Amino acid sequence: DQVTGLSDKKFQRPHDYSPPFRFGTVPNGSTERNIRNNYPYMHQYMTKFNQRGVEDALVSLKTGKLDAFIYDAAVLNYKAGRDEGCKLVTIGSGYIFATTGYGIALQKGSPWKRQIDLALLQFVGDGEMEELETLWLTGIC
Amino acid sequence: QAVRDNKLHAFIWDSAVLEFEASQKCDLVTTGELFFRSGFGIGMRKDSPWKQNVSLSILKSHENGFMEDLDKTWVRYQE
Amino acid sequence: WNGMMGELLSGQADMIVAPLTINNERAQYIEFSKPFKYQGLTILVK
Amino acid sequence: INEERSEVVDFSVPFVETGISVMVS
Repeated sequence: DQVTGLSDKKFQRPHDYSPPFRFGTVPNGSTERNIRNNYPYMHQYMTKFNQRGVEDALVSLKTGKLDAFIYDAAVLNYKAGRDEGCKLVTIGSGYIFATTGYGIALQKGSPWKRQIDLALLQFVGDGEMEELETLWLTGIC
Repeated sequence: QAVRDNKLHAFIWDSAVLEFEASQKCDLVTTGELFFRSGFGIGMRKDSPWKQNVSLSILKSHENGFMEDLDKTWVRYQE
Repeated sequence: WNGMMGELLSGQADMIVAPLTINNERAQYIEFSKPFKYQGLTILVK
Repeated sequence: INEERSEVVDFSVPFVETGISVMVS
């Protein structure tokens, strides 16, 4: 394993290591804000490493047009569970990272809020949420 | 203690707690499966102004690395 | 109710800060903030 | 889920444990 995480020395300067690597994200995306809020210098380095499409970066990683790429965990985990060859490798398990959740955006003060949350907790409280993960997630090895 | 004396054979318990315990004592062994993926919350009274800013503070701590420092203090630590 | 829930419902407690198990039965009586923890259950063997 | 999006709307409870990560070959 090469990269420890966001604290890795590679994220200090690509010139610090002999091979000048490259890593970007989706433009106008949510995670781009996290880079700017935490490390504005990282955004300056990511400025020259920008890409256009999610699978375009996936093609670049397979072809070798990109060294590393930063995106969400659940999305990148599924694309790696069905990939042939499995050349691309995930890093960690959400260990040095946000560890947040997925939610439903409601209008402020919606009266549905109490009813919606009761079902969602009950949905994970009876194993029904577990089966849906089996249907749409595939972890080999 | 009872399972340490080899009187018990299985015991349902939390994940991180038993991870830290196996870190402290090498004889403590866990299983492989990971089920009931939920979270721990802050027990509160009924609706009160001590709810909004509390959850906002929890989110602001999760977004940055303070939870990482807490892990380094107690959870990440090993033997 | 008893324990932490009993002491909180009685008014003697204002806020329970403990590794609480988020579940529907207890959420029906009190409120929660967003979870700070992510984990489940396991089996302890020797 | 971040700050600036929590200012304009309200979220329900989350259901899946997802962070961010870096993909390498």
